[PDB]
Amino acid sequence: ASQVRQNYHEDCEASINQINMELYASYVYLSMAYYFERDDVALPGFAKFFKESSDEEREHAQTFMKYQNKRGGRIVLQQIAAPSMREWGTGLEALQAALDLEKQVNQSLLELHSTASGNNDPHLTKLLEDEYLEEQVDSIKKIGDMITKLKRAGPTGLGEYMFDKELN
Amino acid sequence: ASQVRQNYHEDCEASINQINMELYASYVYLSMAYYFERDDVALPGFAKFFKESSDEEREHAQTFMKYQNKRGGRIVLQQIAAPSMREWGTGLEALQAALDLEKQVNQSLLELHSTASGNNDPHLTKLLEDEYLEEQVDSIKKIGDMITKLKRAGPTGLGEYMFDKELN
Amino acid sequence: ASQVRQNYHEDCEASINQINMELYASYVYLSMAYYFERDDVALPGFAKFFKESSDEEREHAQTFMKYQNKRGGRIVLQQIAAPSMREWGTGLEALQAALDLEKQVNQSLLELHSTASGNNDPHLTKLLEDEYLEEQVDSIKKIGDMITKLKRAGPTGLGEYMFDKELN
Amino acid sequence: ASQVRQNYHEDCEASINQINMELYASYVYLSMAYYFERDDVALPGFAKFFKESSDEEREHAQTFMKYQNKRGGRIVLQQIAAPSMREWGTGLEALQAALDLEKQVNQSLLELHSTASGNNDPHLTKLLEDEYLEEQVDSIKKIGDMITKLKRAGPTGLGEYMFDKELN
Ligand SMILES: [Fe+3]
Ligand SMILES: [Fe+3]
Ligand SMILES: [Fe+3]
Ligand SMILES: [Fe+3]
Ligand SMILES: [Hg+2]
Ligand SMILES: [Hg+2]
Ligand SMILES: [Hg+2]
Ligand SMILES: [Hg+2]
Repeated sequence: ASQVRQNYHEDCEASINQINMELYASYVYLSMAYYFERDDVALPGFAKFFKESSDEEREHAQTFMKYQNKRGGRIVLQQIAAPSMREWGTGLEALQAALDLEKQVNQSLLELHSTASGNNDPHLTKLLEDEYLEEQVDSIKKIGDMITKLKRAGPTGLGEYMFDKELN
Repeated sequence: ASQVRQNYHEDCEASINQINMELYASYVYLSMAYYFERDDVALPGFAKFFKESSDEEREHAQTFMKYQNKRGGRIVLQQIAAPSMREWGTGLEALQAALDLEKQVNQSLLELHSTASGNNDPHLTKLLEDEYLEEQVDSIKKIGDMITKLKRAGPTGLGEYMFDKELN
Repeated sequence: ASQVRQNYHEDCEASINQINMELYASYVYLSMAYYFERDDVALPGFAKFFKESSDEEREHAQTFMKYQNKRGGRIVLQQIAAPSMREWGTGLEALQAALDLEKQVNQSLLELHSTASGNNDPHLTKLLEDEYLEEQVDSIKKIGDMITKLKRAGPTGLGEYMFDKELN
Repeated sequence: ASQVRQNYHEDCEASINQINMELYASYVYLSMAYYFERDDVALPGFAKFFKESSDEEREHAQTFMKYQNKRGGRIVLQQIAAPSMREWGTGLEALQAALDLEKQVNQSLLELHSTASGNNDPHLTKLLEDEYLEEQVDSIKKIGDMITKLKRAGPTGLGEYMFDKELN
């Protein structure tokens, strides 16, 4: 094993290899970002919001890869599936898909925390609490807020046009 | 009595112990402020306005406590009643309740001015005029304007969204 | 349930609504602060120390309210009970009551942490460790030191006068 | 009468000619200020405190002289009586005499306010409330505080020496 490896169970190492999910989350949001720059969609505020979301998921994946190396695990990269859905529809329908996605990632993150806790890895539980679970709750609450605000503004038409601008 | 007490009636001293009313009004606005940060409400402009209102009612109570000590009275702190509701409805409904609350505090402040006048305490009538009654009238006028503007913008829907931005 | 709620058990949500206990603590220390500005007490250093304590305790409560909303729980505000006393005695007696109130809050916060651990909510255990338990131990240690310093300086008379200046 | 006098009653004009009382209080504090600079007293903080008090009482008299002229009345100066004592005792005893004199002046001001109210002179009641009664209550609270602090420090000996310093 690695000269650095210590108290790092093979179950966590393989669970970390979550990297693929973060990269998938990054790619969903990249799809969303450029869907909204379409000449027949033209929602630059949503575009910028999802471009940033895509960058952050990719960084989240890179922190996990860096963590793999710190502990002596070995990174195994797999293919990144494309989103099954290309036409995200309205801004509200994209936000509802992002909420669900943000929410599947956080379940995965909470499952990896339970694995880490069961195998008495406090370095891993600390990482997850400080670098991931905190960000995930903020992101989910934010998107919820955005959904509520867009339904108030009027999920389609003028309210969608005005909500996009406060988002730019 | 206190070595500093002079021309200070025990009825005014009891009426000042108004301190409880200000703290309650501060507690109503704190309730409103965080209600507007719910993920299913998300009115960040209403939230801020009522966060500022809550701080500045609490400062009102502290100026009364300091006054109590200045004149040689003794501060008796009572329980702060829970705010009359959990949920405050629309932003319009919350402005209406704040208007009702502001006029109730004004009426209490005017009654304390009458007691102070009746017992020939010009230092108290000065306090109430310069530090409370002026700002109460200004506050009541502000909230009334805001109610008129929000009814104009359309008390619900896009108008509430756009009026909230104004207020942020 | 809220669109954002996940892994948020109803017992933790009820226990968070700790908010009331924070607000009560804020109200005890506000009572202390203005007691020490009485013309027959005049301890401006103690007064400043407890004004600041009262601000901090109200901020802790607001962070619990902001937290209740992040997780999708609902804030249920409560009456704030009067401080058990009008008058707090010597500066030492006020410090001793504060130490005891700080330990009572710490026990409550430890109990909330237990229930959060038992229901496998690491986002909430992180909140409690990073935002409350650390500060709580530092505050208790601080008041311990002060009690020791004030007994050394001579809890009454000139020593209390000199200790108070060091606190201003 | 003057080209300016309007709603100015003769008994208020004679009550303002308070000028003499302010000048006497100024002279008392001038006596205290230099008493505390005697080589066998040597209390520079008390000395500075009373120097400033004497300056401020003189300004109060001057504002009344200006006020007399503003209203069309005529200033009649009278003999300024000597302070009743050459020597003021301990620091505590000087503060007690000053408290007594602050309350005698305050009472005189309150009687002039009643006179002004009975003759429906709101210009003069505003003068009194804003330029004298407010500063008078603050002065009395301050001196009250100082007396309690000095008794706490230990009205004589080391405590008197330390308290004078915090006053410097
Ligand atoms: Fe992520
Ligand atoms: Fe107020
Ligand atoms: Fe706290
Ligand atoms: Fe004066
Ligand atoms: Hg593991
Ligand atoms: Hg009264
Ligand atoms: Hg729980
Ligand atoms: Hg008069």
